[PDB]
Amino acid sequence: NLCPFGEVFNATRFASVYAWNRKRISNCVADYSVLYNSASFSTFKCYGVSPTKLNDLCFTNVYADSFVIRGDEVRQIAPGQTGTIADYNYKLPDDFTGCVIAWNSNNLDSKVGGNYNYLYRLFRKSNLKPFERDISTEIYQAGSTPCNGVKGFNCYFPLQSYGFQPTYGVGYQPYRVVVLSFELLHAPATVCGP
Amino acid sequence: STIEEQAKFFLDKFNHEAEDLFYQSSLASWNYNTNITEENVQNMNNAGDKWSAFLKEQSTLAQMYPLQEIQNLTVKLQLQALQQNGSSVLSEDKSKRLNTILNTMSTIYSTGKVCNPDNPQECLLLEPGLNEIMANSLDYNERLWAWESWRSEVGKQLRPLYEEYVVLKNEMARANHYEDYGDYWRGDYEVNGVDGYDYSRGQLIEDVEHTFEEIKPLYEHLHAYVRAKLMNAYPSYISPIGCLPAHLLGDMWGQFWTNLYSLTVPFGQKPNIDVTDAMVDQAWDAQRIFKEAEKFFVSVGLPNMTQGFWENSMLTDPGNVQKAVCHPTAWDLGKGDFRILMCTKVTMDDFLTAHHEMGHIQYDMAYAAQPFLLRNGANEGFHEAVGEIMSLSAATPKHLKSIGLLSPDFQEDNETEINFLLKQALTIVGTLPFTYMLEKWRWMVFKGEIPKDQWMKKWWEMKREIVGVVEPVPHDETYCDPASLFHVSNDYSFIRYYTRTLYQFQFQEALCQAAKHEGPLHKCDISNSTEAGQKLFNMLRLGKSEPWTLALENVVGAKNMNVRPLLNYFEPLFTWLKDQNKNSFVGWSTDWSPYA
Ligand SMILES: *[C@@H]1O[C@H](CO)[C@@H](O)[C@H](O)[C@H]1NC(C)=O
Ligand SMILES: [Zn+2]
Repeated sequence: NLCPFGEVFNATRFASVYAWNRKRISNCVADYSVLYNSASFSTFKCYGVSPTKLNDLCFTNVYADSFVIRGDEVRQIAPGQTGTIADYNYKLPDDFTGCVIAWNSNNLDSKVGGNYNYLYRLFRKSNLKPFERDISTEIYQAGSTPCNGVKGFNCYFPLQSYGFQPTYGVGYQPYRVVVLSFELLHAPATVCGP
Repeated sequence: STIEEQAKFFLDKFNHEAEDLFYQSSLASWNYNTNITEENVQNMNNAGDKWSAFLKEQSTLAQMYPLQEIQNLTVKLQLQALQQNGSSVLSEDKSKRLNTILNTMSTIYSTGKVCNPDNPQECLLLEPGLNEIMANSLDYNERLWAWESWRSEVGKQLRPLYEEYVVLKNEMARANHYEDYGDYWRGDYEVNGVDGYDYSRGQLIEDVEHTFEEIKPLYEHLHAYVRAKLMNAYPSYISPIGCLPAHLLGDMWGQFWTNLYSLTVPFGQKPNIDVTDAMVDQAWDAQRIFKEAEKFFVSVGLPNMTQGFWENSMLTDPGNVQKAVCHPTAWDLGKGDFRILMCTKVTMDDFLTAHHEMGHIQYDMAYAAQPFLLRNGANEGFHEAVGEIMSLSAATPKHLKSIGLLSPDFQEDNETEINFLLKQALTIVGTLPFTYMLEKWRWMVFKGEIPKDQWMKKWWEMKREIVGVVEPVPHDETYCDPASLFHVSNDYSFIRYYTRTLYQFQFQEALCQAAKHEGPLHKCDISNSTEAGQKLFNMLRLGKSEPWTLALENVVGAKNMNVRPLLNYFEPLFTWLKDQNKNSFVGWSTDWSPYA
């Protein structure tokens, strides 16, 4: 049986980067051939592992993380990077073994009035540890005075929306991202190639 | 957290919501200007109202972070740009009273009608009628009627309103801690806190008057040459030693002398070059013009137009299906969305304004990576100066040959260059005394150096002394001739047209030495010069993030407005005019009047 790659890449709706979705992939035969030769990905960067060679080795557990960010932020989905997305939303480990895949989704995730379905976190008390998720909506205290849950001066709601519109420049257009994490351990390895 | 860290968090929140709301107001404004429907007016006004209300509350919040406690210069400039923008410390009743005055003056200007002495049912507006007379008529009496009646019907209506407008605007300026409304306008050039680059509000007046003193010799000889040619156009109407009558200058006010070219042409047997006929022969369309303008900026190392530019701009009149505002404008909607609004025709003029308007886009694209509040020109004169130098290079015979619009073996006589340079001077040089004198009068009026009982008396004293222009009929204090100009009655600063003109020739001179140009400055084309494109880009990318004195230094190597580059551009004409005025009197007497 084939791996549920079509369920991740061809999904109707992706998650917001602050609530990025993770799917563990196991017990299937992965056909990476349709992936790296699709001609529709603007970013196909692999670290540690090698593309066109993934079809050879078996893997213990394969994780697929997907979300939506804007084009100028795709560079932050890489090891050891800094920015609003890497710091507060989705943090890749410095010693990451896997592939980052991204493609322009303006035709799907943009409405003329503005698509407010996709959010991102703008403030956080600390940076995110690798692969950590924060979906809380607590008022952020920007000053020294307490906020006590009241939104106001120096007290901000931490989530903001992209408002994707099709007339945006490419740097502000929505980009669907899929991060494939690969791990090999002495466990029943059930993610092999053809 | 420190005050500076708190302010940085505040700008992070502000930049996100401001970009969203400004885009929505820009998209609604775009849809109205490309499609005039009542629904689009409502969407434009509501989106604009939402943006104005947002700026007003964010300005009050920005004032809660004291400027003196911020150390980062980029954070200080964003906070200062927000504390001053959206501020309305005027009282409620006085703010509504001022807005009513502003709207009344604007309506009087755009609807004011002048009717023929022969027929009171034959009435002419300024917008298509009086301007046509002042631009094309060769009849002394027809021009005098249009000139005097516009000031008699419309001008006298604005006088009482402009009186209250002065005091109410001065009250608004004192509420923002400026000395008067003139001081408030000059605040655009102010720089505080940067050692070596500072510039005070009073320094602008001295720098404008110092540069203008060096313009006087060139203008005097332009004035003397035009006078002698005008004596033949209107014999027995012009004194050989007096000022030029105000109604014979080519428009309603003498703002530009461009339409006087047909009477003052140096060599009327040599026609000015015009590649309009070459474009139609080679089947050029609007897309080719803008594709050629794109090739020009790419040739100097600047980026191509975005794919959204070609898909979202309006480069032709939509037709009868949509009514559009056909006025060339460059749009920076934010979020990487840049468009040009133009009803382009296949003519040399529209070819040149395409390079002008794309120059704005290149400026907007270059500083897009700046924070939102810094995405503006260095000062109010930088942007149009950037667009003007694109038109300068694109118009040269060197450039037009390079793109196939002029013949490879076309020959440039010095007579055609003098023809070109004089047409330039009538527009460029002729407007500088007009502009300086107009703002000077407004500055002295705002600060109270000219009381209302001497408004018109001082106005025509400076028109005679500075501009060399005399009223054809006397005007008492029931007149308000300044308000007869759009900028004065619609509350718009004017000195930017003076500073921008000096800026543009400072830029072009500096870019042409970077392009290793050898001949006279006016023959220069910066095309295919990577070094010239980099020198300009090192300023364009700054936006408002640095003082305008530093931005000017990155291009011209100097921190101040300088008039020598302008004088160098017109040096071939200056030498020619001096020889033509050997037999004529150079300068003017302020005593002569057409009515005396
Ligand atoms: C997504 O579906 C299309 C069919 O509409 C298919 O051509 C494409 O290969 C699919 N992509 C993946 C990654 O399976
Ligand atoms: Zn312009």
